[PDB]
Amino acid sequence: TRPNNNTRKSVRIGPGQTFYATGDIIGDIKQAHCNISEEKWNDTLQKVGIE
Amino acid sequence: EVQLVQSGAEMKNPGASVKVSCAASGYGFTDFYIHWVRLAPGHGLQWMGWMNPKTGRTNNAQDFQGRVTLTRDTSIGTAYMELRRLTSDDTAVYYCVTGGWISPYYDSSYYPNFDHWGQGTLITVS
Amino acid sequence: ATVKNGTVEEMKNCSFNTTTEIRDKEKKEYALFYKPDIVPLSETNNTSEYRL
Amino acid sequence: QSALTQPASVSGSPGQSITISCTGTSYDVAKFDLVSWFQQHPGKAPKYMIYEVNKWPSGVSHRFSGSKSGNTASLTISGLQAEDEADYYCCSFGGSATVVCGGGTKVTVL
Ligand SMILES: *[C@@H]1O[C@H](CO)[C@@H](O[C@@H]2O[C@H](CO)[C@@H](O[C@@H]3O[C@H](CO[C@H]4O[C@H](CO[C@H]5O[C@H](CO)[C@@H](O)[C@H](O)[C@@H]5O[C@H]5O[C@H](CO)[C@@H](O)[C@H](O)[C@@H]5O)[C@@H](O)[C@H](O)[C@@H]4O)[C@@H](O)[C@H](O[C@H]4O[C@H](CO)[C@@H](O)[C@H](O)[C@@H]4O[C@H]4O[C@H](CO)[C@@H](O)[C@H](O)[C@@H]4O[C@H]4O[C@H](CO)[C@@H](O)[C@H](O)[C@@H]4O)[C@@H]3O)[C@H](O)[C@H]2NC(C)=O)[C@H](O)[C@H]1NC(C)=O
Ligand SMILES: *[C@@H]1O[C@H](CO)[C@@H](O[C@@H]2O[C@H](CO)[C@@H](O[C@@H]3O[C@H](CO)[C@@H](O)[C@H](O[C@H]4O[C@H](CO)[C@@H](O)[C@H](O)[C@@H]4O)[C@@H]3O)[C@H](O)[C@H]2NC(C)=O)[C@H](O)[C@H]1NC(C)=O
Ligand SMILES: *[C@@H]1O[C@H](CO)[C@@H](O[C@@H]2O[C@H](CO)[C@@H](O[C@@H]3O[C@H](CO)[C@@H](O)[C@H](O)[C@@H]3O)[C@H](O)[C@H]2NC(C)=O)[C@H](O)[C@H]1NC(C)=O
Repeated sequence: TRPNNNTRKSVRIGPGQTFYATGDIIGDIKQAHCNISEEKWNDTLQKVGIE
Repeated sequence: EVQLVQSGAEMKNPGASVKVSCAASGYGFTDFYIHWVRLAPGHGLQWMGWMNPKTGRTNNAQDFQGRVTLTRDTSIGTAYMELRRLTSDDTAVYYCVTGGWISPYYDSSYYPNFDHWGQGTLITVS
Repeated sequence: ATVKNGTVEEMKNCSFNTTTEIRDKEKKEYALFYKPDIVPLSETNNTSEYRL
Repeated sequence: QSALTQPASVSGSPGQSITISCTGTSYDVAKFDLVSWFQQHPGKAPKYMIYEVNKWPSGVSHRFSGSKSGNTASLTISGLQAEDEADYYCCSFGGSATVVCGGGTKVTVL
């Protein structure tokens, strides 16, 4: 997940084509991350160690 | 138990600016959002803005886009709101609140969990 | 922009002159960019001039 | 439209059914189930009665209750008492990382 509520900003760059970018960040600034269940990872790494 | 004991009431006339400070005790200061809400004398209730006491990031009601700027001093445990360009319509009994807990992983700022409040100050723009 | 104590995950707010659809005319516009895609430009010391 | 819409004042005798409703737009109460209600007596705090549409925090008597239906969230009422004679405000999620409050209320238990 990326929690930040980003905004789409468009910029005309040359005749008839648009460059895109992020505008203001809405809300509070937060950290992107990914979660894993601990015991499932322990079980996976233990079963992989068995082999 | 928990309290967010505000300052005393102080007033200036319309066109000037004023101040209110928002203390906290005994719980830690840097861990919950601090919210400011307004309750006008012959009206319902309003919202000023939310304060992130850790980083200082803030957002405010678009009615008060430039009129209000929020700040804090974590060592003291106090937060400041200063309302400018005053009018008689900016009379209220001003309240200060601890909002929700602060996580690094998701935005709890806009949660209206106005749990514990300040003891109130009667700012009649006189 | 800067934040101290704890941690901060911010990105830069960088402006740049753009050639609008009229080749004669240019306008100031801005965009937010993550740090990895932004590098300082000059080999000489300058704290504000950056490059993609 | 000053903030969320609310009745100006509501009333009812003990044993009678009441709902003090609060209504917002699609940029509002519809999305996140973020609404709460307050209990303000004169010269006191707006005591904290309902949050997350239905839940009641500790210190609340479980007569009080709430609900959501799309664009509105209704304060659900039972067993009226002289303490229930009070304001009943309303504040919710408003878009662009804000909240938006309600016009208030006054109950008069009959
Ligand atoms: C990926 O994975 C990550 C994690 O790995 C995941 O992130 C997680 O998401 C969870 C889901 O949201 C999130 O859960 C929330 O956690 C909140 C915090 O709870 C912890 O911290 C507090 C700290 O307490 C302070 O303060 C008290 C005093 O109040 C004090 O006693 C404590 O000691 C401590 O003191 C501080 O100050 C001291 C000063 O001296 C100092 O000494 C101390 O060191 C400290 O600095 C603990 O108390 C808790 O027990 C936890 O340990 C938690 O509050 C929150 O619950 C609330 O919000 C929920 C919705 O978000 C509600 O459903 C729920 O009911 C709770 O609502 C109550 O609380 C809010 C405040 O948020 C309040 O405004 C409400 O009105 C409501 O009040 C009622 O209950 C409270 C009890 O809370 C009563 O006291 C009142 O009277 C009312 O009755 C969530 O549970 C989790 O934190 C987060 N993980 C991390 C690491 O951040 C992420 O989501 C994953 N990614 C994806 C995509 O899923
Ligand atoms: C995440 O970011 C998005 C934006 O990328 C953000 O959504 C935006 O929220 C604003 C509200 O703050 C929306 O603005 C609306 O615009 C319409 C015009 O089409 C107006 O009618 C709306 O105002 C009415 O409602 C008000 C109450 O909310 C009344 O007080 C008022 O009188 C009007 O009757 C309102 O201004 C905007 O359209 C969205 N945009 C998008 C793309 O969603 C979102 O809130 C941010 N936060 C979260 C948690 O998602
Ligand atoms: C990123 O940087 C740009 C500028 O480098 C920021 O845009 C600028 O934002 C300010 C504040 O809103 C604008 O100034 C204000 O304009 C209003 C007019 O209504 C005026 O009343 C105020 O006194 C103030 O001057 C300014 O115009 C604007 N500049 C441009 C070119 O749009 C932007 O906010 C920054 N974003 C972030 C996330 O840091």
